Amino acid sequence: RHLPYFCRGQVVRGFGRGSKQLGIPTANFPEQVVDNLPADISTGIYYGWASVGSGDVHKMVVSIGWNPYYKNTKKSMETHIMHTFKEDFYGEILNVAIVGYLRPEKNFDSLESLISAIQGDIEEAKKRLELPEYLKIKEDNFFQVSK
Ligand SMILES: Cc1cc2nc3c(=O)[nH]c(=O)nc-3n(C[C@H](O)[C@H](O)[C@H](O)CO)c2cc1C
Ligand SMILES: Nc1ncnc2c1ncn2[C@@H]1O[C@H](COP(=O)(O)OP(=O)(O)O)[C@@H](O)[C@H]1O
Ligand SMILES: [Mg+2]
Repeated sequence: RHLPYFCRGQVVRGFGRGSKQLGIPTANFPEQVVDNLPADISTGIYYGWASVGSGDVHKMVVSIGWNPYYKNTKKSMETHIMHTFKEDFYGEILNVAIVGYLRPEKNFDSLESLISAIQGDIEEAKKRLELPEYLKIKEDNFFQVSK
């Protein structure tokens, strides 16, 4: 319904152990950004395009989940960009276009299944983003203003 969804936010640290440990870093935004997501952007795994500051636009996946830790009933969002960065980018602005949905969140019985699933999401996202309908969003003025 509300795809593509465009948003921008400062990259901020998260809690627990960071998914850098898995070789799959996931960037967070301030809760203000997540809170302004339309209700119809259900939890689950999405894909799209991202850039950092005035950088180039790269493929990405986003996980939207429920936040256990805040009162009311808040969501969480984290983005893994399919690009090798040479340094962290905490405090920079991450620009995202969420363009498609992959699947609901799932319960996994092991880290082995979870990691395999995440890697599979990343591979499927790379393929879907080649479709001309999604490939063009890479060139949206949304991103062209950020350079
Ligand atoms: C693309 C992607 C898909 C994910 N899918 C799930 C999932 O289906 N179930 C889950 O419990 N966690 C999922 N996660 C959460 C992942 O376990 C999380 O990144 C770290 O555990 C904490 O940042 C996913 C993360 C990413 C980046
Ligand atoms: N490909 C990438 N995608 C997302 N973040 C990246 C990427 N490469 C480097 N990073 C850095 O990794 C950080 C996320 O690492 P992570 O271990 O998930 O910790 P946290 O969620 O606590 O910030 C981002 O804020 C960013 O600085
Ligand atoms: Mg993270």
